[PDB]
Amino acid sequence: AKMAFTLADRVTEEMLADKAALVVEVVEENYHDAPIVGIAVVNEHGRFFLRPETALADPQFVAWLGDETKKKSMFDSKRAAVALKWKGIELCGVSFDLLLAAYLLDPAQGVDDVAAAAKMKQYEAVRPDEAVYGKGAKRAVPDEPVLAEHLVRKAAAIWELERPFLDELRRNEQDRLLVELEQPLSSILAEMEFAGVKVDTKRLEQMGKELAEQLGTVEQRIYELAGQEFNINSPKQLGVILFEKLQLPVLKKTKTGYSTSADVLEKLAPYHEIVENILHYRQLGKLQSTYIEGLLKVVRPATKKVHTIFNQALTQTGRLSSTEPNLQNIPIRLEEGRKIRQAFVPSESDWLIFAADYSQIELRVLAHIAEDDNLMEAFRRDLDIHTKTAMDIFQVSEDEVTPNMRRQAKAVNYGIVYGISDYGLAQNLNISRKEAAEFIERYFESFPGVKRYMENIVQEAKQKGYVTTLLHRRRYLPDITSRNFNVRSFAERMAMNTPIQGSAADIIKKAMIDLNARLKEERLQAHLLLQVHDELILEAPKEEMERLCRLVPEVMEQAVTLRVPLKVDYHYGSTWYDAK
DNA sequence: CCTGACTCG
DNA sequence: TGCGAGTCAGG
Ligand SMILES: Cc1cn([C@H]2CC[C@@H](COP(=O)(O)OP(=O)(O)OP(=O)(O)O)O2)c(=O)[nH]c1=O
Ligand SMILES: OC[C@H]1O[C@@](CO)(O[C@H]2O[C@H](CO)[C@@H](O)[C@H](O)[C@H]2O)[C@@H](O)[C@@H]1O
Ligand SMILES: [Mn+2]
Repeated sequence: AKMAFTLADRVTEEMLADKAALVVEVVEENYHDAPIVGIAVVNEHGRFFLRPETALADPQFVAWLGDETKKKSMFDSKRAAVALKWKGIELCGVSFDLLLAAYLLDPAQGVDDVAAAAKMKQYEAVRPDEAVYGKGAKRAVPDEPVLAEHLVRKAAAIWELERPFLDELRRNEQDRLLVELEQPLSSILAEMEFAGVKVDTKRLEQMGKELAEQLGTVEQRIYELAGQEFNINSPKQLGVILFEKLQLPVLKKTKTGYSTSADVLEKLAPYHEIVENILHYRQLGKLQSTYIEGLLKVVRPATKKVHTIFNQALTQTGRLSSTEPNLQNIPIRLEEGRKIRQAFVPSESDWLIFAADYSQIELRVLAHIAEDDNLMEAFRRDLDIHTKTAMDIFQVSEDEVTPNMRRQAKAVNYGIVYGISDYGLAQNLNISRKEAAEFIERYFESFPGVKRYMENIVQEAKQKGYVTTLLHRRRYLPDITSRNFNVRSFAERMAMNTPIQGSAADIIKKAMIDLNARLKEERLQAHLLLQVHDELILEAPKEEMERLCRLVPEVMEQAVTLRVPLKVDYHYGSTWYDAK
């Protein structure tokens, strides 16, 4: 009662059925240009293991991999597709992805390997990757016999688990979410990641040289003001300087000691001008370590491109995340940091960068879901709640509202709708707690629909134990009925936010699928490069800008039909920076 | 390896 | 005492 399989030395016709569980093993966490250590195939005819050098050089196997009519069931097909792209091979026909299936059933399980998915169905005939490859410096590919069995067992699990997972997804009304959204999206993300984004290293490097000089100046200035030399990047050392040497008041403490957070330092500005210099130093230091040095470290020298990896099965709300490098958190709020974007350029001769951003996205989604008359009316009148809130908070006229003021108001708007307390708001706007409370109270008096929705969604979560999004994404909240006030409150706030942020994620994901389809149909050369939660970034020859200015906004705005209209802002230019 | 600092949505 | 993320230097 074990698991017999074949360790083939050549490709046979039987292992090329029109349906099978396929394992194309890429052990390196970052699969870009990473080695494929082994292949496994399980179908109606049997179980097979193939060495990469064998299978990938076989004309029939390569043809099979690229045959869309030959359906494959896998785990993390994007990892396989990309790794194969780097090997010059195209993968088609992926009909089921166990990773995405597990992710949709319950994001909280943190499924990261076949074994973890299998556990959801009490399937034991497979071991966890870590148990096979090892941890850290001990991580290595085992002897062929061991490797082969593992890959085959993972293929066997995928083969036996497909039906059970599709079954539970259907019951949860998430089967289409998988097959028509996440899986198609996965292929689109694979293309985006492989294409990469070109970097102007000469300019980036020059920026780093100049930035290093500015840092040295701010650094010395800080020591001068402190009357002592110390490690500014050490909250511990900085705390001694600020709260022990300079005697500044302690406004907050964490479990390790005095807090030197940006919020605390800003509140200390009236006492000593050293805190402002420190804030500036930390800003510049981050740009240098992360957006200059860190970014240069991941640039592929030969092409000057960076290839991020969009984790599609990680966030608890359905959003994507971006790693090594994270291209979803590149500076833009402050002018100094924003310049880093001048280093992100088109990959071709006379191409340009085109960026589209959903206007007040989650407020529009909230209007729809909460069905708040006043909020829905506002969007039907095409108003800007962020600007309006800015006008009130700063007590200024619309024309006076600066981009930075709107941004601060935007943070306030979402903080309030998502349950910020009067304490939190008073601290953020450094204003009276009573006034903050009044502002919040008044805020919901104007948007009574939103208030009741938030109260109802919390009660619903307590009764059902989970919340859902527009396209049926789900998130369980077991802590929602906890005895502990803190534990419970956090769960209640998740119930308030997840459905909104999650539905916003559903929308942009559908937009990406529709756009990719529209682009291909019109044979446009324009292609997606990045997704930044509620914005899409593309590159395309200058001649296509005219079409994009209409095609991109239209597709994104028509992705889904809500009670309120969806609006998209867009721009383009020679660099990401200019796409403003 | 952990915090706490910075970055973005 | 709003939510969701990732990377870095210092300990
Ligand atoms: C910045 C920010 C954003 N979010 C969530 C919810 C909004 C989405 C999209 O961000 P965006 O700045 O475009 O917001 P949008 O409302 O789309 O603003 P624009 O009209 O696009 O400028 O991310 C948040 O929770 N807290 C924040 O401070
Ligand atoms: O291939 C991405 C996919 O793999 C998982 C593990 O199943 O994450 C791995 O790869 C990521 C990208 O390099 C790393 O950030 C992560 O540390 C590594 O375990 C999934 O989480 C992800 O969806
Ligand atoms: Mn937006």
